[PDB]
Amino acid sequence: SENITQWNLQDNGTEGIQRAMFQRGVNRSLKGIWPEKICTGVPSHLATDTELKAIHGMMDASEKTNYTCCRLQRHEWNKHGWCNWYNIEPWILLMNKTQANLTEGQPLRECAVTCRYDRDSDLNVVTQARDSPTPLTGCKKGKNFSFAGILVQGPCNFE
Ligand SMILES: *[C@@H]1O[C@H](CO)[C@@H](O[C@@H]2O[C@H](CO)[C@@H](O[C@@H]3O[C@H](CO)[C@@H](O)[C@H](O[C@@H]4O[C@H](CO[C@@H]5O[C@H](CO)[C@@H](O)[C@H](O)[C@@H]5O)[C@@H](O)[C@H](O)[C@@H]4O)[C@@H]3O)[C@H](O)[C@H]2NC(C)=O)[C@H](O)[C@H]1NC(C)=O
Ligand SMILES: *[C@@H]1O[C@H](CO)[C@@H](O[C@@H]2O[C@H](CO)[C@@H](O)[C@H](O)[C@H]2NC(C)=O)[C@H](O)[C@H]1NC(C)=O
Ligand SMILES: *[C@@H]1O[C@H](CO)[C@@H](O)[C@H](O)[C@H]1NC(C)=O
Ligand SMILES: *[C@@H]1O[C@H](CO)[C@@H](O)[C@H](O)[C@H]1NC(C)=O
Repeated sequence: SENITQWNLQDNGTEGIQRAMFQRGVNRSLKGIWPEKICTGVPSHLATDTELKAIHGMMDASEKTNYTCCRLQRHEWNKHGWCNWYNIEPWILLMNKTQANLTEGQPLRECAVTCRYDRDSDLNVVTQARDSPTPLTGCKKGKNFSFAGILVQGPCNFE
């Protein structure tokens, strides 16, 4: 409940992962699961490409891996993983389930984080989202939201 889960949503309008997702027909790819403690210093365990590829469906945000694995996946382990989950297997298991739920198209609660306001469609196209509400960035006031196609009135989509 105390852990933020953020992910990316497709958009041909955004340079980087969002466009790569649009092109590959992926609607949502996990960014990370964030507890409150961040992980300064040398990791307990150094994550290997094989362990990171086990988070099936998660696309790397780095152009330099053609938006596949592992830069982003490795970064999340280094910045939020080791110091909080102590061992790689439980983390991988959790990252893979959240991504699986994302891939099923149904996240518990989708909630805008950052938009790219598309003037041509009078829509706040959502680039990143999370499981809980948060202050927005780049979302025009009173304009409708586009969550990987799905049209939603508010920033969040529940309660
Ligand atoms: C929200 O985010 C928090 C992080 O802040 C997160 O909490 C963490 O939860 C993980 C589990 O998901 C938990 O990790 C365990 O830590 C204990 C020690 O406290 C370990 O024992 C566990 O490892 C397990 O044990 C193996 C080794 O131990 C022995 O070996 C045998 C045989 O292998 C095992 O069967 C036995 O367990 C035995 O004891 C390890 O090698 C394995 O990796 C195995 O999994 C876990 O690593 C952390 O303690 C929590 N930390 C905090 C700070 O809360 C929480 O899940 C998040 N929740 C949500 C919903 O997102
Ligand atoms: C993935 O989705 C399923 C289905 O929405 C989640 O399962 C529910 O979890 C709640 C806990 O808040 C339980 O009360 C329900 O019993 C579960 N429902 C079903 C149908 O299993 C699951 O928690 C999600 N997993 C992750 C990792 O986010
Ligand atoms: C990047 O991935 C896509 C889809 O998997 C592919 O069409 C493209 O050729 C890849 N490779 C490079 C080097 O761009
Ligand atoms: C990862 O989840 C996928 C579904 O995306 C499933 O094929 C596999 O069982 C899961 N792997 C692990 C390590 O649990």
